[PDB]
Amino acid sequence: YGNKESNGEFGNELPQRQFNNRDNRGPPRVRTGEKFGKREFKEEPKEMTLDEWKAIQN
Amino acid sequence: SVHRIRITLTSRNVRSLENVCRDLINGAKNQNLRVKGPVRMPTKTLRITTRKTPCGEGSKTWDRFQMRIHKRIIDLHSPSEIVKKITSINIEPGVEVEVTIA
Amino acid sequence: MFIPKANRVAIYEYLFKEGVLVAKKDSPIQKHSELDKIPNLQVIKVMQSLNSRGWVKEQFAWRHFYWLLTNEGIEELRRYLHLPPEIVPSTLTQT
Amino acid sequence: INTALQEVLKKSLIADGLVHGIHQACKALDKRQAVLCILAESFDEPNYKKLVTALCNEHQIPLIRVDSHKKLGEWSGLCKIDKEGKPRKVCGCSVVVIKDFGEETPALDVVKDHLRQNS
Amino acid sequence: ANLPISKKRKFVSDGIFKAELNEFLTRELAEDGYSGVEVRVTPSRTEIIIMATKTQQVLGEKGRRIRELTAMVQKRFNFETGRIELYAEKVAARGLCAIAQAESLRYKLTGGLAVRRACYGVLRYIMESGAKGCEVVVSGKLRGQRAKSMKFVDGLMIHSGD
Amino acid sequence: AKKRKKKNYSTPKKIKHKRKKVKLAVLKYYKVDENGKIHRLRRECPGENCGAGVFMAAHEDRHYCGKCNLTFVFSKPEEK
Amino acid sequence: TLWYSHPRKYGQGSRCCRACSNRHGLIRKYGLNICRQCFREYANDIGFKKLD
Repeated sequence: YGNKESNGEFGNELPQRQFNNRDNRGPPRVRTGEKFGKREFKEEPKEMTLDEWKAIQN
Repeated sequence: SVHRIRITLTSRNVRSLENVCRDLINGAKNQNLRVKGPVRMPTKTLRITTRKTPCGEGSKTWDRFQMRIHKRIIDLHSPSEIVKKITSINIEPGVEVEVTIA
Repeated sequence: MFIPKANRVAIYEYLFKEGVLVAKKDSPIQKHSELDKIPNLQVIKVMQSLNSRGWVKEQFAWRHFYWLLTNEGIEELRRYLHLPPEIVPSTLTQT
Repeated sequence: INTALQEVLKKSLIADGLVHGIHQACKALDKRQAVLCILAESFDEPNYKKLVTALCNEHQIPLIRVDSHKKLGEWSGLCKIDKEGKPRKVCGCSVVVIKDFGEETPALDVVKDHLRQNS
Repeated sequence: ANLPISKKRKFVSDGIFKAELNEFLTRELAEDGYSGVEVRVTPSRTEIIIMATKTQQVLGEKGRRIRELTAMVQKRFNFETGRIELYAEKVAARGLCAIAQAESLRYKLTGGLAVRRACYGVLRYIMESGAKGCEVVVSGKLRGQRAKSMKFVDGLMIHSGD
Repeated sequence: AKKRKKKNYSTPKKIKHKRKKVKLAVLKYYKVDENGKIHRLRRECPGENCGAGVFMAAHEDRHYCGKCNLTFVFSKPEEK
Repeated sequence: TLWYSHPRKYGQGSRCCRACSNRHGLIRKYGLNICRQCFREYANDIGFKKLD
């Protein structure tokens, strides 16, 4: 069983390929979508209402 | 009535502890209870040892944590008013006060 | 939750009395300090029941559920126990 | 006109008091916990309606009635008020048996008097 | 009484209590620009000083919000009623705090919030309060996928040393 | 209809129910007599926790009112 | 309801972290109960402003 020191991606799945950045969304190192602006420019109570109605008698 | 009373004080911060103890000893000595003043007790270095990393993986740096608690004893011989006045003032920053009957 | 009605009333009375309850998130403690009548997980879920018909605002900080009883909630929990409106919660006063 | 009766249910509602149902209404009736039984009329298997009277005449005697039901259900305490004129799914009672009813003051007193000595 | 817990555990436990009060209140009193707690335990009453710039909010009409706050601490730690009382206090000369300015940034940010107005603005405000130096760090992806950092410094800022 | 790295859906089949609460327009068992006296078919619990018409179950030689949760089987016979 | 049983009060399940309720992370030691990851952040205000 050979298993080998040569790139052996864990995964990882990333050994050399990793600054070539996928997603196609921005891409790494900033820019542009408007950014970090521009240099250019009675009345009582809970407990005793319970006591008052403790008058059950039964 | 003479009651023999031992006040123990435990708290952390160096300079504040000194000034709280100083006032109590001086006021006691001024009003000649004759004290036996400041028993300076060894500061307990409470040591916790941890890895600087949440999630272990970098070249083993350790951040270790210490805390020092300073204990100091003052003995008063007096009753009614003098006991309760001298205990209740010097109070405010971070002092735990224990008064023992004897 | 699916909780006995006696226990349902027990949470609501006690909650409104203090205006405030705090419960450690730990599913079945059994009986959490304070509410003795009721399993704590049932407390948690019924106090959450109370919460999004708010009534109560939850500040969750430490997995520990801090529940404040807001003023619309005093009117309706007052209605639940019925006890006639001019009921003051814990709005009263000791300096 | 039976609004006197309605009052008594609200007073029992707070006292708790106001049941949930039949199995426990009839429970109250038989050994003395019951002072009122408010049955209605209109229902399928009146084999049950036989039984309301079949619980009534004991040492403990509670009988009223009250027609076409859903309004009497609102009277108990099953409404989470939307609009002021109590919208709910108006959950149907048809018996609320009165247990304990701590109070007394006119409405309870007038209804018990009238049932005993019927005009 | 909480009888004879060791004196080293007892202080540190009171230290659990004090550090606990800080974390709970930062999230709770976040709108009130909350700066700090100091807890002084005294016989029969526990005194907790709420250091908050917005003390009026902390009080709440007829001492409503203060009582709500007392009660949260009461049930959690199991203080029997009136054994703990919370008092609102101003933070010394407000602008310096860093924590008050940090809260200011969150409310501005959620309102939206242009950047050179904000970053240099907080930096300017605290420097104006006579502060020796200030650094505001934004590390964050604003609209573009990748996280960017900028440090905005006007100051003599040590960073290092005791 | 989904995915999992590890395991989608073992199924040995037979999905467990739950339960129905019967129906039955009940409490059918009482007799009304011809002028006018009433007798109750099904005896009820004298045990004080019960407001009692709990109406004891008809099992063969076993009767239990289940209001006391399972507790209190009188058929037939008391403990001396 | 039976069958949510079992005597947990011994061995890691269940003593849990008072700030995040993470089970594995536990610094039990001064009855602290904090969690080492939590403890770094939390360390000031609970003294632990390590001098050395």
